[PDB]
Amino acid sequence: SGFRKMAFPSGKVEGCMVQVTCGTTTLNGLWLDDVVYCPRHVICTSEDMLNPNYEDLLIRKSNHNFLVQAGNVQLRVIGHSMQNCVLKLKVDTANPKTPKYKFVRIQPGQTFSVLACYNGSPSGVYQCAMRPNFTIKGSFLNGSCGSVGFNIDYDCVSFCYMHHMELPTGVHAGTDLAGNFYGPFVDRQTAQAAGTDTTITVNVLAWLYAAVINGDRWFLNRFTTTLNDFNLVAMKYNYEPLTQDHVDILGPLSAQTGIAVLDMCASLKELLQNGMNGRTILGSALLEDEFTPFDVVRQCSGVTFQ
Amino acid sequence: SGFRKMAFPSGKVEGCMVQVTCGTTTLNGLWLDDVVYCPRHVICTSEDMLNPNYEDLLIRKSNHNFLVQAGNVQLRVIGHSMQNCVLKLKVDTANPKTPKYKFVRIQPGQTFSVLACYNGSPSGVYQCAMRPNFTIKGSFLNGSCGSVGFNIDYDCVSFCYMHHMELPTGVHAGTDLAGNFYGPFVDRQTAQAAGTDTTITVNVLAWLYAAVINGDRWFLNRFTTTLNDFNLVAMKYNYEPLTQDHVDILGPLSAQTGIAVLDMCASLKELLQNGMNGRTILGSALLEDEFTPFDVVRQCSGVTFQ
Ligand SMILES: *[C@H](O)[C@H](C[C@@H]1CCNC1=O)NC(=O)[C@H](CC(C)(C)C)NC(=O)[C@@H](NC(=O)OCc1ccccc1)C(C)(C)C
Ligand SMILES: *[C@H](O)[C@H](C[C@@H]1CCNC1=O)NC(=O)[C@H](CC(C)(C)C)NC(=O)[C@@H](NC(=O)OCc1ccccc1)C(C)(C)C
Repeated sequence: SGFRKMAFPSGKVEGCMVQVTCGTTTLNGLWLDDVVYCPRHVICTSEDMLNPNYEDLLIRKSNHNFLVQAGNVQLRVIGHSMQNCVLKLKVDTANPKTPKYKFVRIQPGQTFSVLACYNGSPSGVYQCAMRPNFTIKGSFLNGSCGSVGFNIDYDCVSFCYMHHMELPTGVHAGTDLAGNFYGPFVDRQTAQAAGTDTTITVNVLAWLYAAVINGDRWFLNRFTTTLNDFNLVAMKYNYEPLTQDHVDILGPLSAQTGIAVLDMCASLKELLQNGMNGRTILGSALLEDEFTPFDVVRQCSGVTFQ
Repeated sequence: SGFRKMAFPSGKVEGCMVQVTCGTTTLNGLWLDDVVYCPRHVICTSEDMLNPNYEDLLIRKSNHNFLVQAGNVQLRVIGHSMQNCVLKLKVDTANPKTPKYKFVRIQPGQTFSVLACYNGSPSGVYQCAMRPNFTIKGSFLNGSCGSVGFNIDYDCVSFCYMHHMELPTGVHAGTDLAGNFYGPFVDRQTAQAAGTDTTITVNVLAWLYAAVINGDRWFLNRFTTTLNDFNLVAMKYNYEPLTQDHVDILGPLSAQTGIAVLDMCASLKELLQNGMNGRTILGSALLEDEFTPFDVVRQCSGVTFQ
């Protein structure tokens, strides 16, 4: 029993963190096989950040302008190319600690773990979600760029995120590992807004099932609702529409608890409409939307990784 | 910017997780050098758990009753001894992945990271605190025993916890790595209560400074308070007494923000007395006591590990 914001073990990713240095920019990079991936604003200076043409900026660079520490040892860059907003530095040594891995581009609502890094050195690990507005609510300081987001899938490190920048509300924007920004953002230091974010309804519901699975039941009710009626009450409270395809993923949880999905919606309904009136769910005084239905099954069932 | 419940990178500890099997009990163990440490209720059966005399139970065992997987490879046990509630199995192979490490016995209020494990295989990592009642609020299923709690200190894995058991309210009880229970608990399956828990005042305050450091200020006030007066308002709200020695640790944060500690107490005061009235701090609708003053400096300053 218990239910915590839980993050994938970070061992496999740590063994891939390297320092990448160009000019007076030092950020983190991901070394997998003989390629090191970092954000391409490692070739920028400060006056370069307001409006750069990275195509230009990078033809002016040579392999020797890329200092790569892996630990105390220096990696020899032998080639570079730019794929969207990531730099792919071909180095002479392949990484012995390279895990089975993939690059995946995740959908908003899905969670991943973040290994926060400075000068190639992990600082911490935490769990995040990809907000409906393609921001992520992270903990990132200067130098944290090139820290990655990832899931694990038994043995396979599935990379979905690289950190690029912080927006003025303190949320964060980055790219998948093939370099493409999640969301309308660019790696320019020009003003950009997050876009009003919404709550991940299907995840709130799964966390309600995490609650039931753990002994918190005070928020349940005899009432049922139609998905059609429920979405009419979720827009009102800035939740995201729940699809039948959500009902299906929420199914195994539904079946494990004996609480049909559409009643867990009728429960959620009343919760938005009344609040919690002192009470907490799973030690949270808030409806919590950063747990996917797979997260809840993971944590409440005991899936491991190797 | 940002502020998340952040856990130490788990790489170094993962490389120490092994499966330990005796009879039909399988739990996790910590392999460091040529010793594997696990809970001593791996020699128990089910009818053994109600009232065992582990001294007896363990003289009846032989080294060959201890099956230890490290990965796919089997460890040869050559000696065992019982220190309090931990078993120290001397194996023939020393662990190549053994990090610089220590065993430390932490005080209530201090935090540590938990690497949750099943059959030697990490499941997740999360951050915890040692509650004032020597329980910890964890996420632990069957087989999770022998999962450890730890801090890192640049390069040194400082081990402070091994998981042993769950109490009927879904909180967790374990031991330091020299085998001694945190709290009045025993590794018997006899009824035991957690003892009413209190809030870690000094940590709530540090998290308030995390809030200030991150742009949340709505809860501040012109008012000041005396520590003596403040403790008179914290007992009322079941917080723990704040000592001058807390004021000193909260000092660097105090100085970094320009908010004298005793005003952050006057802020806390009003918060307990009024609640938050819709608002949140750092995305939490609750005062959050599982961040130490060192955690906040760690996360808000960018200390790393190697
Ligand atoms: C890379 O290590 C660093 C990580 C930052 C530092 C603190 N937290 C982070 O997320 N990223 C950067 O320094 C970014 C560099 C570029 C990607 C090249 C822009 N810069 C920022 O993240 C930057 N954000 C930003 O400029 O865009 C929003 C904006 C808002 C108002 C006006 C202009 C722009 C700041 C960190 C905010 C400077
Ligand atoms: C070891 O892997 C396992 C981890 C448990 C399983 C689910 N969550 C956990 O924390 N630990 C145990 O199975 C414990 C075995 C002993 C340490 C030998 C007792 N058992 C428990 O944790 C046990 N707790 C308990 O018996 O004490 C409280 C109690 C309350 C009422 C009446 C009697 C005792 C249970 C998990 C609750 C069975």
